[PDB]
Amino acid sequence: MLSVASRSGPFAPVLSATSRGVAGALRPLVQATVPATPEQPVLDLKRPFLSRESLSG
Amino acid sequence: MLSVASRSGPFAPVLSATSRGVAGALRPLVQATVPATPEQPVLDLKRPFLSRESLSG
Amino acid sequence: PQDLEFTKLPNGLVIASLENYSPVSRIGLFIKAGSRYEDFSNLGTTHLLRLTSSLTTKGASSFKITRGIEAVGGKLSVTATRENMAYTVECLRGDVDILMEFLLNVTTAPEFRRWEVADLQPQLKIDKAVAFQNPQTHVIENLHAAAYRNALANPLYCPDYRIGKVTSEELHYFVQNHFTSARMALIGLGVSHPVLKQVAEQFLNMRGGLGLSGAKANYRGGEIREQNGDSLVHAAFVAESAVAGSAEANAFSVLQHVLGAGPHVKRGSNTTSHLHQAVAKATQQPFDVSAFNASYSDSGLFGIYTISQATAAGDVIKAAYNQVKTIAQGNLSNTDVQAAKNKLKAGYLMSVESSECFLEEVGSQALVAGSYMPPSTVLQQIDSVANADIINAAKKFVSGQKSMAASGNLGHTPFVDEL
Amino acid sequence: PQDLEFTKLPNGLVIASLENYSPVSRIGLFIKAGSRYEDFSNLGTTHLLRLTSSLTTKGASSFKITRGIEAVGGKLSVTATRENMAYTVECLRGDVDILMEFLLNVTTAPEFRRWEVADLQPQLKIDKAVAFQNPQTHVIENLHAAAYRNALANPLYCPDYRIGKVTSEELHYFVQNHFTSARMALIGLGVSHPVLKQVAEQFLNMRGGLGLSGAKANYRGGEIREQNGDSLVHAAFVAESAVAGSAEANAFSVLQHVLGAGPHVKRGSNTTSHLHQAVAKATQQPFDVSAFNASYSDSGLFGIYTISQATAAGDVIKAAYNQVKTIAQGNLSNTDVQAAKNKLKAGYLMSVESSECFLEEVGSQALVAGSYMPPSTVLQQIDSVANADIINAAKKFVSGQKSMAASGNLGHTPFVDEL
Repeated sequence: MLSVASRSGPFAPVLSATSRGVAGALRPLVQATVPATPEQPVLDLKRPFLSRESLSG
Repeated sequence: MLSVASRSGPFAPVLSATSRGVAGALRPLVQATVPATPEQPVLDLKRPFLSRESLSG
Repeated sequence: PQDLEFTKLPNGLVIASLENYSPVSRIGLFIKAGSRYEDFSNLGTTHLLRLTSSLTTKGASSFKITRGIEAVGGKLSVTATRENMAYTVECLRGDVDILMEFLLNVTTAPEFRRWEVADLQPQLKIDKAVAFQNPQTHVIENLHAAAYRNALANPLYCPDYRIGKVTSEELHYFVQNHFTSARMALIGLGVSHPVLKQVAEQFLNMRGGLGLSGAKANYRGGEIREQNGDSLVHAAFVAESAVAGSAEANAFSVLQHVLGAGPHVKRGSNTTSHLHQAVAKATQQPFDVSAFNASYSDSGLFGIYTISQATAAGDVIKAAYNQVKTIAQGNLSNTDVQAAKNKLKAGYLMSVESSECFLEEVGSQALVAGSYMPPSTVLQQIDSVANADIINAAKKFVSGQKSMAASGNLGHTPFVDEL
Repeated sequence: PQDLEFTKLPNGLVIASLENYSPVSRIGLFIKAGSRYEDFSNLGTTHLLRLTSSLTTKGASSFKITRGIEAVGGKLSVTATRENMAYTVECLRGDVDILMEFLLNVTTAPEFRRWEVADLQPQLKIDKAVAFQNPQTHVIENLHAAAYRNALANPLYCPDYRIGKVTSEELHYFVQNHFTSARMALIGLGVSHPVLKQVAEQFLNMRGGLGLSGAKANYRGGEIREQNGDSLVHAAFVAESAVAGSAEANAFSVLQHVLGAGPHVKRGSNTTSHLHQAVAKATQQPFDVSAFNASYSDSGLFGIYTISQATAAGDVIKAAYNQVKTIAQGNLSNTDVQAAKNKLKAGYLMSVESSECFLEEVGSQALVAGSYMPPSTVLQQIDSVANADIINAAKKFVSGQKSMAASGNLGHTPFVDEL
């Protein structure tokens, strides 16, 4: 129960040879997008978002 | 009597297109040299010090 | 048709396995070593240490590890956090004995080639930069620095001045001082327990028990304002909270979930949340407020986190704090508590549900406890909580001194103790 | 053989002159505007505006200013501080009619062509960097940021995110609102007074009275820390002090000079200062310790500043601070106090003794009231001070809330609250 993954809180980075390490908890997002204009920083040698977790033919 | 000369304290920069900003008030300086190692930062696009307002032949 | 078999060793290394029937076997090896274990003499060491996993060791070339794991089609990942450093690897079921042979190797006798490490130092800027692509990380891995005198104050990411000067010798020192067998625990999924009894046998020769275990992480109330050109100021009031495994921690959990800490319906205002509604009539829509709770074995943290327009922030964070104060008055409805406890049940079940987060769960729990606790047993404790414990929790959050962090324009945000 | 001819004008412009017979005429212009009048909206504008001195104006091309001032062999200069901003120019007696006309053009009618401003934008980082080559500054600008909620907290140097975003419109908005003629004061020297009655009269046609004049700069107790790899940790801690014109402020000056604000002997350990003689018997010789005293019209600051080995830091500032505590005990002989009063008399007469710093003095106190205060009168004001007033000053320091700023390894430095 004591793992932070079950709780809202700090991210635990998941560096890997292939897969991107999306994880963690709020730290609000998506809910921030519902109000108008959260423009967010772009292209600081930025990695692509979402990641291809939904692979299909 | 608010002047840095009348009351030693924070530097007052003399920074300008025609002259270096060196001046100010103590703020300890030089005295540290008798004690070991006042190494001073080196070549972060550093200007030469002193600023030769005290020219001589 | 199977439940996990917890087990220890004479060596003291915890081991466990939960047989499944999914084709991808997935084993993980967790260590108690983390970012809180640095002192001032070495810092950002772990941030490199997790990057160094792909490097050559005494038992294998980096080309062999990379091309080998990729040829298998499996993959390795190094999860990391302030309390724990969690190695993990996934593969097809027939491939296990191969990839694990890399796994333990990477953590048993790494050879930190100094030139390779120097080659990986520049990478630190890239990883640290992409990690801060989200401002919230910049806020919290800064807020901890604002809350703690000592151990937990240390950033997960390497400080900029250390990016070019981390040395392999520090890596070795941290490795024999913190990859102790007593600190380690091993978890499997597709792999059966009895074969883990032998494949994990390899590590028994490696590394004796007991590590270093310094520090205590004392609290501090200081602020860290930053002042940037960003319009959407972030903010985070925080007060110390008891954790972990205490019922009081359960009280703070139910406390955050009363306050709408958890996301639910998309494209809709969180009407049941006290904070979103307290702010919605306080200021115009562009905002996002939510409760924040962090669990660490020495001590934990609790407090609101807010995103808001720079002009509106002073109204928003104060409204959100007053919303906590009303609960601190003992004015709390019976129903929202039930809804919150339900949000915790569904939430914890959602966290446990995915196999990978399940592995993180079983392992992170295996380190701190040495006794696996089935989720229903969690449900009796989480149902056990009384309203009075919650009221006392809010009273504790209000009575305590406030740490705070706040990136943004900061043109209107009140200083801690001023609001 | 003449006292300076202080004079006010109907425009509200203040004017003064002090005839000499040194060939270098040297005039100065003092605007009350400073870094403090900046707010969050246009922070860092002053740091560029000081560098805009050579830019083209409505009455002259920039080539004409630079080539003119150089061909004459005279030179313009732009001193600046958190309070006053101070233009100045030096020239031979026969050439003033040219150069002062540039000054009239620089402050009253400075058009800011945007491309020329954009060209100067990158330079701010260079000037800020060479300014940060000096170790005390990097601490003390952070110290003011740690010591004030509001006006005085604003840095003299441009914040890194603002280096490219400063615009000409913000420059104008800062110019009309803060280069008010009522704020201005003009201080000649070798130049004769009546011709100043002429050229100042040329200044009178521009600008109405009273500037925007906001803010108050409230005090605060917050910390700022940097954490670096440097062995030479260096830091300051500061309590509030009444400023200025009070006997109490003189008591803080006499106090810092009891503590030994600075060395009088080159290449010599400071035998008389209590702080050096405390820290020297406390730890190793490599250090430097002295009192600090900021003095601003809204508020003043006082407190010890130190440079030391990172391991020894907590041994140092916990020692020198105790020295102040000894003064709180009333432990203070009359003799060393007389020595300190003599140190202020001699040191003040020295700092005044140069003509340029003298012009800084006259131009500094021309704005607070304008009634010139002869050095002998200042000597009366220090001679007036009693030992009990000094004890009250140290008592206010010990009893007051404290702020701190620090830069170095920071492994051993105490946090501000413990101090």
